[PDB]
Amino acid sequence: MDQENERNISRLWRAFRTVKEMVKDRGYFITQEEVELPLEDFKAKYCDSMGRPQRKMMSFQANPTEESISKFPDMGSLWVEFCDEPSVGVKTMKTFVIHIQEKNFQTGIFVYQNNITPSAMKLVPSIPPATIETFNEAALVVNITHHELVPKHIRLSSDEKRELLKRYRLKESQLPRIQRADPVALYLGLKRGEVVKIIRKSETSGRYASYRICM
Amino acid sequence: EIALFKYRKARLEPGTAIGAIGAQSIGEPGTQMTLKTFHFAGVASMNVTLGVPRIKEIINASKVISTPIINAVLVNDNDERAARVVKGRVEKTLLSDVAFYVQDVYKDNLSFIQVRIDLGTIDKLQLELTIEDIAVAITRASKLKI
Amino acid sequence: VKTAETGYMSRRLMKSLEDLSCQYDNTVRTSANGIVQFTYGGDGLDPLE
Amino acid sequence: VRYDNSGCLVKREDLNKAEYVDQYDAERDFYHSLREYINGKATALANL
Amino acid sequence: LPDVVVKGLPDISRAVINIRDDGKRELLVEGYGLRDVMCTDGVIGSRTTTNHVLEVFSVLGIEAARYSIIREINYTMSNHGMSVDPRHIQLLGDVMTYKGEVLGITRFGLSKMRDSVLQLASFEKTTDHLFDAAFYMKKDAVEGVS
Amino acid sequence: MLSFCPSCNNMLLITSGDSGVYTLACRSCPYEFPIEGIEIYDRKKLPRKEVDDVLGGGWDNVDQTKTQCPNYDTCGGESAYFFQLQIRSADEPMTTFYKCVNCGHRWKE
Amino acid sequence: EKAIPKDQRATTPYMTKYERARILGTRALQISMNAPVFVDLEGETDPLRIAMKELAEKKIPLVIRRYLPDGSFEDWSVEELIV
DNA sequence: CGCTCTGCTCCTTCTCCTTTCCT
DNA sequence: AGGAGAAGGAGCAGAGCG
Ligand SMILES: CCC[C@@H](C)[C@H]1CC[C@H]2[C@@H]3[C@H](O)C[C@@H]4C[C@H](O)CC[C@]4(C)[C@H]3C[C@H](O)[C@]12C
Ligand SMILES: [Mg+2]
Ligand SMILES: [Zn+2]
Ligand SMILES: [Zn+2]
Repeated sequence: MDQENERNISRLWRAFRTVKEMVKDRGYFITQEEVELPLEDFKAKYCDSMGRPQRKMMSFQANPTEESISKFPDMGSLWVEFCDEPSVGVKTMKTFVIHIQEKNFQTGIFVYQNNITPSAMKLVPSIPPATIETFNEAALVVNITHHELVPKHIRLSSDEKRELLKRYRLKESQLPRIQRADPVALYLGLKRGEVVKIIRKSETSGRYASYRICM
Repeated sequence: EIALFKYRKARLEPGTAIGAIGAQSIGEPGTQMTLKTFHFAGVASMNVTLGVPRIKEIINASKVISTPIINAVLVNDNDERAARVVKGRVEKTLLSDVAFYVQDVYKDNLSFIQVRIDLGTIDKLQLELTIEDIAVAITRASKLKI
Repeated sequence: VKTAETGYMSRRLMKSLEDLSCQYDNTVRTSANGIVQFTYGGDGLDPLE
Repeated sequence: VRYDNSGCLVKREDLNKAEYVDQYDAERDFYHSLREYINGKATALANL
Repeated sequence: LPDVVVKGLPDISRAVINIRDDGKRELLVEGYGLRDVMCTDGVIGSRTTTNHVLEVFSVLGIEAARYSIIREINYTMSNHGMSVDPRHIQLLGDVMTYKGEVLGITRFGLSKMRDSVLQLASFEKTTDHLFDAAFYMKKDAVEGVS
Repeated sequence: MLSFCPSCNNMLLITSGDSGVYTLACRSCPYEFPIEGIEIYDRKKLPRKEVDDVLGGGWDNVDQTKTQCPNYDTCGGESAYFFQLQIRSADEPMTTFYKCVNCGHRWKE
Repeated sequence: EKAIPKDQRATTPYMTKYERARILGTRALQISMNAPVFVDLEGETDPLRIAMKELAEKKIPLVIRRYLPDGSFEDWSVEELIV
C-alpha cells in the first residue's frame, strides 16, 4: 500500500537517525548535519527510483574521534550493516561475519528487520579479537537515552574506574550491578567489568551521582 | 549560627538501623489502607487498583498485574481529527467492528465466505485502512489459524 | 480480612530490609559489605530530625 | 572543591556540566539557598 | 473470522481520550503494548509511561524501573493520605533493584544477595534451604542480624 | 449452516463425496439435496461500533464538606470531598478521608 | 587493619546516640563491679547515675574505636567527641 | 527434496504459604 | 483457595543431508 510504504520509510528514517546518534554519543565521529537529516533528503538519497527503500545504501562506517581515542586508546572502527531479508538466517549471518573478518574491523553492529533465528545467534559470539552487536529495527524508533525516565548514563574509562575504586576503598564485586543486555547498557556497548556513572535527579535532593558495574 | 547548627545536626548518624526503620515506616502505614479501591462516588473514572493490593503487586514484582495503564502524551490539541486519528492506531479487533455482516455461500463446486466491509464506518472513525490492509490481515490470520 | 495480609507484608518487608546500616564512610551497605546506596537518599539527611 | 572524575581540578567553566556532580552538591545547594534568603531580606530593606 | 485485528495493537484492551486539568486532550491506554505505543506516529515517545515497572524495565532499563518504583509507591501511599518521607521509599527502590534486575520481596526474590542459609531458613522453605546447603556445602558467614 | 434433515431433523452437512459434489448430506437417514441452481447462503448481521466519548471526570455532584487543607499557606482550601467509608474497629469511631477541592490533597482523620 | 593516624581523621567529631548509650552502659558495668570513680558522689548508689554524672563532667576513661567497612579504624576519646 | 535431527516455544500438572497473641 | 515455580511433555520452523 502507498501509506504502508510511507510508514515503512518513515520508520526506517527514524531508525537511521537513532543509529546515527547512538554511534555519535558512543564516541565515534558523526556530524550534526549528518544526523539531523530531513525526511525528503532521506527519501531522495537512500531510495531507488521505483518507489521503495533500499537498506544497502545505508550501511556505513564510523571512526574514533581524537578525544575518544585519547581516552580509550584501544577502540577501533565499526560498521553499521542494515539488512533487507526479514528473517535473518545462518547464511546472511555467516556472510556478515566473513565480511567483518575480511574488513578487519574491531566491532560491527547488525540492524536486522523482522526476526533473528536461534542458529544465527550462535555465530554472534564466535570471533576471537572482535564482536558484533545485533540490533532490532522496531526497537530503534525512539532512542532510550532521550526518554524522560532515563537518567544520563556516562561510561568510565579504566583510569576513572580505578579512581572511583581507590576513593571508596572498594572492590568491583561490591558496586551495584547493571545487567549486560540491558537496554541502556547495549546502547553504549558495555563490556563486562565496565563502570558506568549515572546522574540521577530527585526533587528532594537535586542532582547526585551514583555508579554501576556491568555484570 | 542557627541554620548552620541545624544543618550540621540533621545528618544520618553512623550505625543507624536505617533499613529496619524504613521497612517499618512503609509497613506501618500499610496496615491502615483498605484491601479495596475506595473512592468518592459520582465520578466513574477509569478503574485502577491503588490499595494494599497495588502495594503488594509492586513489592512482589509480579509479571502480570491487574489494570495496567499506558500514559501517551500527544502532540496536538483538537478533539476532532487530532486525538481520534492517533487513538485509532492503538485499538483492538475491528474486523467485526467494520464488517457490517458476514456471509456463508455455497455453489456447484466452490464454497465461499463473504464479508461486506462497509466504508462509511471507516469514514467516520478516522482509520488508515481501505482494502489491502484488511486483506493482508485476513491472510495473516489464515496463516495463524488454518 | 486485611489484617493478615498487612502483617505478612510487614514481615517480608522486614526480612528484605532488616540488615542495612549507615557506615562511618556514610555509605549504606549490607551485611555482606555490598554498597547499595552511596549516600542516604542522595542527601545524607536523617528524615526524623 | 569538586575534583574531576579522574582526580584533577575543574577549570571553573565546567562547574555545572552534569558530569562532575558528586557528593557535597546538596551542601552547596543548601549554602546557595541560605544566601538567597538573606539576599531577599536585604533587597526588601533596600527597596523600602 | 470476525475476531482478528485489522489495525492497531493486538495486546491492548482499549483507549480513551482524557480532558486534562490544563485543558490538554490526551489519551491513556489500558494494556501491555508499551513499545508499540511509544513508536506510534502522533505521540511523544520521550514522554510516555506505564503502570508496569517490569515493562519499564524491559524496554527502558533498570534505572528507569527504579524511578518507576519510587513514583508508583509515592503515588499509592500519597493518594491514601499517608505521609511517608521520600527517602524511605528511595531506599526501598534501591534495594529492590540494586543487583541489576527487579528482585521482589517474595521468598524467590529474597534469594537475591542474602546468601545466608540461616536467615533464608528462618524466613521460609526451611528444610529445602537446609538440605540444599548440606548438598552444595553452602558455607555462609554469620554476619547478618538473624 | 444450521439446517435439519426432513423426516429425521438431525442435521444437514456438506460432503466431500464422489465426483466433486458439495451436496447437502444427512449422515443419519438417506436424504440428499442437489445444490445445482444455487441460492443458499447464510446472512449474519453484525453491529459495527459507535463513536466513543471522553472520560474527563465529574468532581461535580461529589460529597463536599468545609475544612482546611494542611498546606493552606500554598493553596487556600475551604472545601473538600469526603467519604465515611473506613471503620477500623466497632468500639473505635469511624474515619473520614478528605481531598482538597482546590489542590487535590488526600488525607484522613 | 592498620590505624588511621591522628593528624588525618575523616569521621565526624560529634558523638552519636549509639556511642553515648554504649559508653554509659559499659561504665555502669565497670562501676557496678566495684571500680573507682572520678566525680564527687554526693548521695548516690546507682552505677548508671554515677556514670551519667561522670559523662556530664567529662571524666570517663574510655576511647571509641570506629571501624570503616574496609577494615581500618580511628580512635576517638570521650573528652574529644562532643554533644 | 522429503527426510531426519536439534532446538526452541507453549503448555499442563504439582506442590508451598499465607497476623497480635493472651497468659 | 490464589499464586507463582518448576519439571516434564508436544507440536514445530530450522538447517543439513543423500
Ligand atoms: C494479554 C496477555 C499477555 C501477557 C501474557 C504478556 C504480554 C506482554 C508481556 C510482558 C512484556 O513482554 C514485558 C515484560 C517482559 C519480561 O521479560 C517479563 C514481564 C513482562 C511484563 C511480560 C509479561 C507477560 O509475558 C506479558 C504481560
Ligand atoms: Mg478500642
Ligand atoms: Zn436424515
Ligand atoms: Zn489544598
